[PDB]
Amino acid sequence: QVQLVQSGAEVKKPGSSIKVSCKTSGGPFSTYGINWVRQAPGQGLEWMGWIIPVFDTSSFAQRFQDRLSITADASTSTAYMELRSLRSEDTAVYYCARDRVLGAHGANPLNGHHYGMDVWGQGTTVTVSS
Amino acid sequence: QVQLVQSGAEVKKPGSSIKVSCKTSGGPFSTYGINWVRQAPGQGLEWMGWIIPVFDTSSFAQRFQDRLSITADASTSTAYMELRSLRSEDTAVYYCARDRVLGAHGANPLNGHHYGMDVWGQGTTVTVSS
Amino acid sequence: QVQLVQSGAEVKKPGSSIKVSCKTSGGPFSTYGINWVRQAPGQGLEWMGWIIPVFDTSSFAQRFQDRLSITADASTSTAYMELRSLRSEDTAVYYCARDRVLGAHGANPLNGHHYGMDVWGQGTTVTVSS
Amino acid sequence: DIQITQSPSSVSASVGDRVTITCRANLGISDWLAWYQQKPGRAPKLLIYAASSLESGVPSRFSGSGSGIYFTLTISSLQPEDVATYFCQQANSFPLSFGGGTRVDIA
Amino acid sequence: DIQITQSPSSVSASVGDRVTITCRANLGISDWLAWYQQKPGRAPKLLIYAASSLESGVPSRFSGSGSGIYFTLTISSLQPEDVATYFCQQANSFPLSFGGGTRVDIA
Amino acid sequence: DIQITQSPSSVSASVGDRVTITCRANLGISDWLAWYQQKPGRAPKLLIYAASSLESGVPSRFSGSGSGIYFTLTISSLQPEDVATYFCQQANSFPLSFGGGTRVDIA
Amino acid sequence: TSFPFRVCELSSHGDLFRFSSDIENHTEGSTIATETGKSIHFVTDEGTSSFVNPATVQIQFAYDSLRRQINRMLGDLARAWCLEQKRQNMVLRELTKINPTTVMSSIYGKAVAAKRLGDVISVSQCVPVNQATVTLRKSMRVPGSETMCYSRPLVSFSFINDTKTYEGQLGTDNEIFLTKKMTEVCQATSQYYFQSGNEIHVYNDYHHFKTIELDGIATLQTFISLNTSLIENIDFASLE
Amino acid sequence: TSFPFRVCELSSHGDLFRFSSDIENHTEGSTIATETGKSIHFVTDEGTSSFVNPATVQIQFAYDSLRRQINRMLGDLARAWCLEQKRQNMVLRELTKINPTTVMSSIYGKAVAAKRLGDVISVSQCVPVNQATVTLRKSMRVPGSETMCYSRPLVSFSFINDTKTYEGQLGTDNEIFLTKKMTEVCQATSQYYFQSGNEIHVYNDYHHFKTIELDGIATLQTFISLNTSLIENIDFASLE
Amino acid sequence: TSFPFRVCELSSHGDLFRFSSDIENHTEGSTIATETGKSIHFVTDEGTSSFVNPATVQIQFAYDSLRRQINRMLGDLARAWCLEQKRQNMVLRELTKINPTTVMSSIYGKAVAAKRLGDVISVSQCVPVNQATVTLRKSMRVPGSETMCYSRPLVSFSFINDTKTYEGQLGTDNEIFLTKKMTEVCQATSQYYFQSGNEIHVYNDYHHFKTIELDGIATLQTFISLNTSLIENIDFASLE
Ligand SMILES: *[C@@H]1O[C@H](CO)[C@@H](O)[C@H](O)[C@H]1NC(C)=O
Ligand SMILES: *[C@@H]1O[C@H](CO)[C@@H](O)[C@H](O)[C@H]1NC(C)=O
Ligand SMILES: *[C@@H]1O[C@H](CO)[C@@H](O)[C@H](O)[C@H]1NC(C)=O
Ligand SMILES: *[C@@H]1O[C@H](CO)[C@@H](O)[C@H](O)[C@H]1NC(C)=O
Ligand SMILES: *[C@@H]1O[C@H](CO)[C@@H](O)[C@H](O)[C@H]1NC(C)=O
Ligand SMILES: *[C@@H]1O[C@H](CO)[C@@H](O)[C@H](O)[C@H]1NC(C)=O
Repeated sequence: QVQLVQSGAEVKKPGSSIKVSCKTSGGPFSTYGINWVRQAPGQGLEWMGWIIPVFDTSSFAQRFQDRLSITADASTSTAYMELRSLRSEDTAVYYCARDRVLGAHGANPLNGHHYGMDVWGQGTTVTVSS
Repeated sequence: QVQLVQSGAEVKKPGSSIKVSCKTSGGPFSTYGINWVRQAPGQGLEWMGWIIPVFDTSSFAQRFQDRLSITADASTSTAYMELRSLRSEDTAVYYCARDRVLGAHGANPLNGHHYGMDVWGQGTTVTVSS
Repeated sequence: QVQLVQSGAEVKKPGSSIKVSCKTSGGPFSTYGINWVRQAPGQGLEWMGWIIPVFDTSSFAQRFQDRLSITADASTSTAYMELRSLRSEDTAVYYCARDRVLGAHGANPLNGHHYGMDVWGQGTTVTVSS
Repeated sequence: DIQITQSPSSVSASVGDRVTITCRANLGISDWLAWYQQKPGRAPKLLIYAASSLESGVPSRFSGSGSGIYFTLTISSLQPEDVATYFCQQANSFPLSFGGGTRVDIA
Repeated sequence: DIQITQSPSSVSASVGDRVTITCRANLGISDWLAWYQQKPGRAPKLLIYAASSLESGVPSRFSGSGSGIYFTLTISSLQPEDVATYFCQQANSFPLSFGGGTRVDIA
Repeated sequence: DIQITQSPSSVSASVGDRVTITCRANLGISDWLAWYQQKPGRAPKLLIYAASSLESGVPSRFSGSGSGIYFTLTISSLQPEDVATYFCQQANSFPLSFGGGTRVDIA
Repeated sequence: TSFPFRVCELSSHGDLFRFSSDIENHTEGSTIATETGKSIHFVTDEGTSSFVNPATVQIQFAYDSLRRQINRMLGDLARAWCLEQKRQNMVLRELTKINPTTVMSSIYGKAVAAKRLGDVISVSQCVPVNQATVTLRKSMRVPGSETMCYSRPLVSFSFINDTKTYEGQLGTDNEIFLTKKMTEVCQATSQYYFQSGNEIHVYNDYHHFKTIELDGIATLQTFISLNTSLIENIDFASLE
Repeated sequence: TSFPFRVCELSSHGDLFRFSSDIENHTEGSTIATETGKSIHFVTDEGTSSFVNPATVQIQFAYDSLRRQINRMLGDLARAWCLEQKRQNMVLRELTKINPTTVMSSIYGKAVAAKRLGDVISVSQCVPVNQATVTLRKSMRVPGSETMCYSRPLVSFSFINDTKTYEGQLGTDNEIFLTKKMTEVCQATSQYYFQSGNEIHVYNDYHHFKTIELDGIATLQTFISLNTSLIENIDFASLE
Repeated sequence: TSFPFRVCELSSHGDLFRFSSDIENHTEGSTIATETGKSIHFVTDEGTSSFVNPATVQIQFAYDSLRRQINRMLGDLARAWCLEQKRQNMVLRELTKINPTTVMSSIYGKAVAAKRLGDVISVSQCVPVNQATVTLRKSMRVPGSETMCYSRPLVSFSFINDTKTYEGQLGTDNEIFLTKKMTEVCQATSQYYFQSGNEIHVYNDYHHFKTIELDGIATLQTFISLNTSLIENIDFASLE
């Protein structure tokens, strides 16, 4: 069963940069796409961005369009997300969710994001405080 | 006008067998199908069974699937239904109803029972008592 | 902009005949059709009749089918209406309204009255009194 | 065996008022339901042979409607001769069954 | 002669509230009903030429809808200049007729 | 950016009662909305991948329906394990967004 | 005729059918040798002669050369006729989804009832009704309803050996429907021309106005004439 | 051209049309005698000669034998061409029910408006509008409604001799509709390519984006080439 | 094969296509002179001879006369083949509106996904799925709903190199749909025959009953045979 293991909790001082990792095990990593979703304490889920390793195509939310960099390492089957210029509001449980449907058939991109994300990671609680 | 004349009222001791007759006059008896409907006193109509004389195809209700025998005599243009092992609950006014639409065109069976029953008979009050 | 200038107010003694004129300026008078609508004081609009100058085809309401004659003069680009046997009930503000869509393409009649009347005249108050 | 259920066990309306009788089924009768009218000590009389097709000799006030699961019988104006029990019969496939009659009565 | 009937004789609503005028017909106008607006001592003004198509130069708040027997005129927001009488006109076939105008007023 | 809005912020129902969650959008998602269920300190779980297609391993009581602007999530019977927050996610086009979760609670 | 008055909704047994999804030795010797069963034909273009009266080889060449070109055309014509039919097969399959009976009656050249069960077509036979008894009703208005009126005309008819007279609704291709559930909202100035047998019954305002023969209404000329010009019979004259 | 900008909803008179429902002397003497008007042709297969320079009969036979085979082919080809057209007639009739104007415009090779009155087709003529005045609007969104937006683009045009400028909605085949009631719910990332005259107007998010020529978009190659190979002109050489 | 098990709703890039809207020197001298590149052919009907062994001119005339009649037929046949295709082009365009993928798959002779954007067709490619993994489900009834049941059968499959098993709904032409939103109200005595690969899966009462080969169900004979009779090979005999 495709399992996505995320990194552990990391308290980061404000203005630092955090890189949360998400290892995919039990399925193709490059063909499918992983979405990074952030849920602040007592807040609703907020899509941060999505990347597809096969094409390295990363789409980000406007809020983090400048300070967010989502990368993918095929060799480690691991996808990473880097939030720079951390501020108190960045405190949350970051989640790595793999799309339910295939996103790439060879060199042809597919619309697998239309069917949502089925496998979610445990989540990483980044607390931004000094 | 097709008229169906049923038999007269017959009080039958329990465990006896009653065979109510229904004579068709004014239309093709064999081609059309006659349905036997039973209405117990203070009860709703209850389909007992249906037969088509040309194909002698008789369909019965599960309740009487074992004790009910519906026959048809083309020579007398009469359809006869027999109920065996009579019990008090069998007391009711039996009705012979001819299907509104033709049920057979030559040797080809037709779905004429989908349009309901137009001509009914007077009704035979059968009382099962000792 | 197509402008329809109607005639002025005329108090008419009962039993007289009134002829209200409506001059079309700024568009093809003959091709389009003019409808005559009468609104009695404190009453709803009442279509009186319609004519198409090119085909001199005039359709009148049943109420005035006998005493109403709607004519059209291409030379003066003016359409006229004559109500005969005037009675007190005839007192109202007569309106000349040009159909929104073309009513005739050459010698071919068109259904331009299905789209209603866009340009209306100022109106003529005919008071029928002695 | 398809199972049909009449929504109203009994209906009381004034003369002139409309009366609606519903007949639902577990499966699809596909427009093969028939409406019948039975008066005390009389044989049932077919009113709507098809789901909506009214039989000849039946006052136009009786009208039928509905397809598959849902079915409906409407009496435009209840009249003194509309006081009877109305049974809906599934005719799609044997065993054919009759729904419990609705007792229409003058209110 | 097709006969058209406006459902509301008069309607009063607050500035901002929606207002719906209904115009029914005995036969089918087939999307040939026009909506007009007339102000005291003024010529009527065409708002909806077809059943739904809005005439040019008319505030978008005036919208129309419907086909055949049923037709409707809806003002998204009643504004001070919406206080007038609205007449629906059948344009399917002569004799063309106008429905009794509905008097919209500010409540 | 398509904007989705969940009609009910929180819903309280008794066990056995049905619960409907509405998710509207400014534009057309064209049957690309997904319904998720999240329990305190747990990752969200996909219930309806498409607008109406139920995900495998999800109790059948969870059903989805709707297309374009209007979408709905209906639980046939609220059960003790249905007490969670339900988020609707637009999947038509990036940026993908999640609607404010509805808090279903035992009444 | 091909489409008699008939009821095609009573058939209980339909035959299941499915649309098909899936539908020379020349050796150079410029002489070319073609092997025939009893001989070998040697064709020379420069020679203008074919070898199995000097004309014999020329006459052979004439027939052989025309034979090749015509048989090559008949192959190109055939190849395209097939690619055309493979399309018309998809068109007919799509049309059956829109209306099965009319398409299947065309594919059978005979009136047949058809229903689509999944991806197969159940084709059954209709119940013919007495042509003489068939008679249309003047009123097309639904009784007790001014707003609603039958979209198609009602027909009174009777079965072949049945005295009882049934009341149905005329459909297309002389097909009577026992269920008169075809109806529409009444429209002003509504004129309809309905074909029943060899007559077109004109109905004005849902009321019968006139019965005209089929020739009264002009026929659309869909047929694309091929203008096939048959080879003329030339009697060759003897010269010297 | 064949389909100019036109309004086809004003015609008051339509011509009524209906689809059609219903669409050698050889005596053995192995000699076979065929009667011609001025002569009798005797064909011998074993003889390989036809009787109305020994080649004269052979040359006659050559032409006569090809004449029989080609004319038998032209008969088989014709028979199938007819059975094909009888089907294409049913297809066109079914298509007219789905859309009458487009099918009737095809059957007439000219833009014509068509409405189906019962089982007959009322064919009328459209009202041509000035090609120069016709102009599409950039906005495809219904005013006062964000949720609803015109499915097809709005067009501003004017009649041949009419100064007034009308506002309609572009349809198919350059047909302007006076009633702008064609509309749809607004969709995200909606891109539409609409053909108006000799240009395809691209609309992105219900807003005009670009106007490309027709050649910009590739053309589907539906045409099935028959690859008809015309008989070559062979000059027979004189031999001895 | 031509149509393998595939998902045609994932393609993100479609190629835009559009249906096309727009689709000898004889001098009398009764001698008629026809100019050829290397010669001039003089044809005499009364002479029955064509001038570029007295038969040479007759043999030339034979070929030339058949050459003219056959090439005039090939021109009449071509003219009608074109008028036919111009109609079949309108039919295909109308059919694409009803269903785009099936018509475009036919025009491409290969399974392709198609969506209509305005007046152009976006043609994309499908995502093939492992034929071995594809497997239909016996139950065709929506879970938790007795009244509602899947109109078409559900299929369990997997992508070419993807271990994960997806659950979809079988469509037409072996096309699996990831969204199982195709469903209908449950019907009594409902029997459906659904084609999956080279098997027709019979379902009775929304429950799989039997799996028969395609040959089990008869094939509709839509194909109209042209009965093309190829010219026979006659060996002319030498006479005197
Ligand atoms: C699946 O893996 C094999 C082996 O690497 C490769 O050849 C093949 O192309 C892959 N599948 C696809 C569809 O690319
Ligand atoms: C009608 O009755 C006659 C006389 O018995 C018989 O010959 C004929 O076959 C019957 N027709 C049908 C179709 O039953
Ligand atoms: C427009 O006017 C010109 C000039 O009179 C005339 O020749 C032409 O036929 C007119 N076109 C119409 C009436 O459509
Ligand atoms: C040839 O075919 C056309 C239709 O394609 C037809 O109009 C014409 O009459 C036919 N014959 C001649 C002599 O052109
Ligand atoms: C023959 O027709 C086919 C289409 O059926 C076409 O692709 C081809 O180019 C044509 N010509 C040749 C030389 O094959
Ligand atoms: C001619 O074609 C028909 C179909 O149109 C077919 O039934 C018949 O057998 C054929 N005759 C032959 C091949 O000789």
